[PDB]
Amino acid sequence: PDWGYDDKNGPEQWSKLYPIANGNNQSPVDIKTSETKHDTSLKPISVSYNPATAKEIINVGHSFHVNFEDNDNRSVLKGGPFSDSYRLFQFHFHWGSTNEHGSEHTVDGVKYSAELHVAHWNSAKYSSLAEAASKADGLAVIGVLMKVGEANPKLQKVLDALQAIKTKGKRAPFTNFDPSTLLPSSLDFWTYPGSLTHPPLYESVTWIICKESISVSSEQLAQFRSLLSNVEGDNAVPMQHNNRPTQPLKGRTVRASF
Ligand SMILES: NS(=O)(=O)c1ccc(CCC(=O)O)cc1
Ligand SMILES: [Zn+2]
Repeated sequence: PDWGYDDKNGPEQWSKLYPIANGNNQSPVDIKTSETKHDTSLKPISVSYNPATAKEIINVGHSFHVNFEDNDNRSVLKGGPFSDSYRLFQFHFHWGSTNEHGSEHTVDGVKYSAELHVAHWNSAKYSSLAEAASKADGLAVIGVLMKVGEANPKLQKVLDALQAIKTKGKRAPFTNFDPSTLLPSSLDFWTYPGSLTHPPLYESVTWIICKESISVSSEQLAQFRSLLSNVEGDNAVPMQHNNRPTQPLKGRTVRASF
């Protein structure tokens, strides 16, 4: 790939190959609570996922993805700022080199250890992820900040699956899992129009950032960093980090559901 998180192909250099990197709707961003607008037209977030839609876990070199079958509405996101139903298709994480950083979004300048992203595409208006991916209202991603602390038992199935996809390109069946079990108890959120946090960086994401964080232990984070970005047989290259720095709001307004 022509992009990554290293010095030469990293976030700071993405604009060379992907000009949109310097766009007006880029993510992640720093959420300044003193500037958020408490909107009353925002309904509660509603998620209903079918564990049978879980399909496969894949090492994609810079991270790993857990994909879901998206041929129907068995797993969907509704409510919040949406009028359309969004179909679940994947969830993944972002982490940093050390516990000091790792999340992509930040709140009042505070950086967390990792971040969970649960992605969905607008099946009410579009026919596929491919079509929806580049549409302004095509994607909806829930972001959950992960604060280093007690080990999180709900991450167990995901963590135990990593040993089967250690190197780039490896993939394995990952079934019977409901990602709503990874979300915090409260679904109060912030929302703003943004983009994918890595190439192609399409500004097609309506973000849903949870106010409440979830926990993750230092050892669990070590497991993410123990994944390898190289292909089997080559010198091991640990996946140390994959979080993009926060970008300028460019006048966008972050709304709060609380
Ligand atoms: N980081 S993020 O903005 O939550 C995000 C969500 C979905 C994809 C689609 C990724 C793919 O299919 O390779 C990429 C990035
Ligand atoms: Zn992400």
